[PDB]
Formats: sequence, structure tokens, C-alpha cells
Amino acid sequence: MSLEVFEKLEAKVQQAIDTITLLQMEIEELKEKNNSLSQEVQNAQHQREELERENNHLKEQQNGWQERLQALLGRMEE
Amino acid sequence: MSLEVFEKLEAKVQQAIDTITLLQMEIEELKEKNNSLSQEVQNAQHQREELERENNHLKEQQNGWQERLQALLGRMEE
Repeated sequence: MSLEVFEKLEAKVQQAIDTITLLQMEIEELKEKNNSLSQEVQNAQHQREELERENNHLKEQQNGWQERLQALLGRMEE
Repeated sequence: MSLEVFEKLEAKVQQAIDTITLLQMEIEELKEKNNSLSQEVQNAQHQREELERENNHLKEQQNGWQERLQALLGRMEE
């Protein structure tokens, strides 16, 4: 093996290795960009499930007044 | 019923109504603020499920090179 065959090889080994790297970086970034979105889908869910609750508190309170308004009108019509 | 009993009533009716209102508004805003968050939890999911796919494309392609490197080294050691 001439210093010529050899060096054309040592340089391909590099590049194969550079890329196993780089690619492992790109993997690491998605593993993380996805963990960030997981976290987001969690605060969106913990927030949505907490609207449905305030919503029900109000609808109930408004059906409260919706009668206090109907009481009030009956008292006025007599 | 004096113009006095009457007007103290007509004014409470108002306020019962004003609030059936206002509250119906607050309902409408949550019905919507929640629909906005539903839409977000959908693009987060359609995006996360699309990372898991690019991720697997790379890990595969990196296991590609991970041998192209090992092929390359065997050729250099003979």
C-alpha cells in the first residue's frame, strides 16, 4: 500500500466519521426539539382541561342569574 | 306598587341581564381561547409525529455510514 492509496483512504474514514457525528448532532437536536414540543402539548392540555372547568363554573353561575332574572320578573308582574 | 318599589326592581332586572350577558361573553372567549389551544395541540402533534420520522430516517442513514466506516477501516487494515 503506497502513501498514495493510504491517504486517499484515511481521508474517507474521516468523512465517514464526521458524519456519524454531524448526524448524531442532528439527532440530538430533534430529540430535543421534540421534547420541547412534548412540554408544550402538556401545558396546552393542562390549560385546555382548565378552561372546560372555568367554563362550566360560569355557565352554571349564568344559569344562576338566568333565574334570578326570572324570579325578578315574576315579582314585578305581581 | 309605587313608582318607588318598581324602579328599584327594573334596575335589578337590568343587572341580572347585564351579567347573563357579560358572562356569556366570558364564555364565548373561553370557547374560543380553547379552540385556539386545540389548534395548537394539533400542530404540535402533527409536528412531533413528523420528527420521530425524520429522526428514524437519520439514525438509519447514520447506521448506514457507521459501516461504510467499518468497511473503510477493514480495507485499510489489509
